[PDB]
Amino acid sequence: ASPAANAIAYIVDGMGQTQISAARYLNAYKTAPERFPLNVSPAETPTGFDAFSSRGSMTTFPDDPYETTTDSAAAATAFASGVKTYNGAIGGVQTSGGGFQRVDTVLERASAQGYATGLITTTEATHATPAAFAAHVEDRGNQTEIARQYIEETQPDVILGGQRRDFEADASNGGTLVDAARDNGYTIAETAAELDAVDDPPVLGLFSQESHLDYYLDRKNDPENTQPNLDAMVDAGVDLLSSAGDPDKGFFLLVESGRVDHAGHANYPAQVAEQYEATQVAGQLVEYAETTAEPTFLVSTGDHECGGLTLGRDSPYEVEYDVLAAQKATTSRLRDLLAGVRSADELESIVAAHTGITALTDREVAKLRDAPGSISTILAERAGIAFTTDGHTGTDVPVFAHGPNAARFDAARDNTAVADALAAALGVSL
Amino acid sequence: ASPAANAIAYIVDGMGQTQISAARYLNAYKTAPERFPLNVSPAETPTGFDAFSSRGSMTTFPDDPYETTTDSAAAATAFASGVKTYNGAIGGVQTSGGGFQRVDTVLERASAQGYATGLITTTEATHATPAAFAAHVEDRGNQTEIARQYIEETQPDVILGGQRRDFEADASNGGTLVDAARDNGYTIAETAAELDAVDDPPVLGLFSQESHLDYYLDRKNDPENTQPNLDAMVDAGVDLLSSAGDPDKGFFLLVESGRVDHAGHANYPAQVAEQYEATQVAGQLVEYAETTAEPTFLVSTGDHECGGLTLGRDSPYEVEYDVLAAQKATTSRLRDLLAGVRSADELESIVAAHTGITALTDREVAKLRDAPGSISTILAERAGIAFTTDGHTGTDVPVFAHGPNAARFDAARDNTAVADALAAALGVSL
Ligand SMILES: [Cl-]
Ligand SMILES: [Cl-]
Ligand SMILES: [Cl-]
Ligand SMILES: [Cl-]
Ligand SMILES: [Cl-]
Ligand SMILES: [Cl-]
Ligand SMILES: [Cl-]
Ligand SMILES: [Cl-]
Ligand SMILES: [Cl-]
Ligand SMILES: [Cl-]
Ligand SMILES: [Cl-]
Ligand SMILES: [Cl-]
Ligand SMILES: [Mg+2]
Ligand SMILES: [Mg+2]
Ligand SMILES: [Mg+2]
Ligand SMILES: [Mg+2]
Ligand SMILES: [Mg+2]
Ligand SMILES: [Mg+2]
Ligand SMILES: [Mg+2]
Ligand SMILES: [Mg+2]
Ligand SMILES: [Mg+2]
Ligand SMILES: [Mg+2]
Ligand code: NA
Ligand SMILES: [Zn+2]
Ligand SMILES: [Zn+2]
Ligand SMILES: [Zn+2]
Ligand SMILES: [Zn+2]
Repeated sequence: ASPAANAIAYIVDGMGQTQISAARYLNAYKTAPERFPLNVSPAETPTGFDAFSSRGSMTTFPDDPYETTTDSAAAATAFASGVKTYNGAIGGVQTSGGGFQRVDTVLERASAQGYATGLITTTEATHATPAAFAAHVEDRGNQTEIARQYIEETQPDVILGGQRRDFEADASNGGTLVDAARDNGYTIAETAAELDAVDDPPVLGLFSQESHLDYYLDRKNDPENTQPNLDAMVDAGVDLLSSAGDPDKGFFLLVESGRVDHAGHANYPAQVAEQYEATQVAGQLVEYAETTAEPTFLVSTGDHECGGLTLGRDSPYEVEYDVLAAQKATTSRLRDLLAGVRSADELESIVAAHTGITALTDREVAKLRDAPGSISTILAERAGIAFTTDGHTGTDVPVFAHGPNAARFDAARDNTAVADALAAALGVSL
Repeated sequence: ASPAANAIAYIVDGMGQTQISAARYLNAYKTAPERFPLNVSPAETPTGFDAFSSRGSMTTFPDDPYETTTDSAAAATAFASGVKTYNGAIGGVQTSGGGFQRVDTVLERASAQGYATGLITTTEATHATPAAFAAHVEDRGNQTEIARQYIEETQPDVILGGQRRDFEADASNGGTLVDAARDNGYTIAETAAELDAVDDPPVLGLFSQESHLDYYLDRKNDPENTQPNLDAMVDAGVDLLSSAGDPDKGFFLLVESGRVDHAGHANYPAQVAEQYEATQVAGQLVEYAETTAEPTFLVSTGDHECGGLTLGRDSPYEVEYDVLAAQKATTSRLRDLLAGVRSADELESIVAAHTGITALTDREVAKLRDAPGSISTILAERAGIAFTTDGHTGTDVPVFAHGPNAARFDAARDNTAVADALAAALGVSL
């Protein structure tokens, strides 16, 4: 038998060491503000990543003609297939002899051996990260072809994410890809309630009509939101992927917290809270790995850092974590809440209902009256954090591993190492 | 006997994971520009830090009444004594019962056991990092009292750094502290040549009259510079600290690359080249550790990150490493070279002689004519890197360990862990 019965790749898209540290601090502040920051010590307050037995660093560059910093598509193809590729490539490489060539993925190989397989993400289900594990396209933007390959070709047992619109494209016969999915035995789930109601795999969960699931703060705090949180999707997914039989053939699972990246591109201070949810899910995964009858291998990393986040802004040696701890709505939701409001008292009331701000300045009122999306800069300034870019940055990022052969990650590794480790754990070739 | 005969703490002041990554990339570009960035993989081009058998992450916060981000003094007191303290404290803590109280350091304890001891840095010899290992003061700015304690109290066998001015202060009797040092058997070395000429310890090397040693690019490229590089100071220091006798009692050594921090405060792109020298020295130290008759324990980390460096600026997924590779002089030296030059051709000539820039724009000419120190921003823009702050940032930083019990650092640790590890390695209490 192979070293592990189950293998899980957990990608936090956009996570570098600064996002992780920001969330470590936030966690400590929320736990015991009086003790803070003395309780930030990992000896005092273990976080979800600290539960991983090994950690190292990982280089993230692509094999691109122009860009030195990777996109998600290139990085995920490395995680899934163990090869470097160009930015925007999904599940293949550009060859000098023969144009685009598909490469196999660890998911496909695990499926061929009898492992159950899943993809779970907070982004559109067909976005680049999960797509590289279960589809092959020259351009990551071809999301209806990615959906067609999920349903007609690869057929993962669990697919959980956003954007039902992709699956409303035409199937190769009959109706839409939702129809094709039901033909193959899939239950379709569109809300958290419907997911909990699922009684048997396979499952196609599509929790938004278009675009990504809401950001973590908005899922948690918006009473109208019907989407599951990442912890609930993982819990549902692992139960559906795990069945008596095996015992050497469990499952391969991709889990992605995908919107840390989105918050970075937007320069939204809620990137920290998104990372907080992501780190909690890392802890959940270690807890699961320790409970299993047969061994479980876990590997977790960021695809690249996004936003150039720094824990400090301009000059002072202080960050105001209370601003981030008290924030109950992201800038995306606050833009909607503040739209068309002109009165200072009403602007102040809305801000106060969803953040720790109790008094706005006349200037902050003018900014929000003009453009509610300026609340992101108001909050970043009040927190004392900064972003340098609306793009990705080229830093090496942390990698974490747990389970058999996890100590091979107590090293600097390349991102292609993820695919090699997963393949070794499941005992497959490529 | 204890686990190790020799222990070395190597602090890179201001180093976070982004500085390390920037230098990894720079190294790969200098090695094989045609292959770049594919040769950045740690499987293709090992760097000095990759040679360390274990790595983890380290929290850096102080126990300060106001600041959440550490200064060097607080972090070094943690590294040396295993306790958290306030920003600016050297070798002591503020107690609620009795004001400032000294705490013992690993250096003092190792000395009491018979280990030879040294301090080697590119900063002023009495700057906060080395001071915390060999002095005790309520305020890091009291550099003449730190010098007095080095010479009259702690007496490390090797002291190498900058700023002879501190040692020209009055001794408790007789002349100056240089006189006191010679009274105790020290040879004084003031240039690289004089250091090489030293035949027996103890040695007090002071390579600048005032302030720090020059930045690495300027030491390397300025024909008038008479200062030793860090590799040469370490080589000299290790030979002087190591003698037949023991074999269980070798030496404890603090080594600091201290000016990565300075470049961060200045937002100088030469922070990357300074880090490149620092990573090379990390490799040198591992090479040494592997050669020793008896075991050698090494631990290396940053005290905190400085500057909010990001590998990307504004938007693009590209950094231009050739700009950093071709830079032969820091902004500090270029300010002197360009001072009072008005002619466009002459400005362009000077810039071209010391960088990879071959053509300036009319605008860049205007900036340099106005204020030569603007070359730092010209270079950061041409490289595509960015800084967010002229201060420290609060991110966790990498830690590296090698030798006996190095795998205890394959974990998230607090900065106080450094002192505990060093004490365990040398077999001392506190
Ligand atoms: Cl098996
Ligand atoms: Cl196909
Ligand atoms: Cl259904
Ligand atoms: Cl936000
Ligand atoms: Cl506030
Ligand atoms: Cl590797
Ligand atoms: Cl001993
Ligand atoms: Cl004293
Ligand atoms: Cl002398
Ligand atoms: Cl510079
Ligand atoms: Cl250039
Ligand atoms: Cl610890
Ligand atoms: Mg197996
Ligand atoms: Mg993604
Ligand atoms: Mg089950
Ligand atoms: Mg300042
Ligand atoms: Mg404050
Ligand atoms: Mg010993
Ligand atoms: Mg220092
Ligand atoms: Mg010797
Ligand atoms: Mg952009
Ligand atoms: Mg370029
Ligand atoms: Na490690
Ligand atoms: Zn990404
Ligand atoms: Zn992105
Ligand atoms: Zn420092
Ligand atoms: Zn500093």
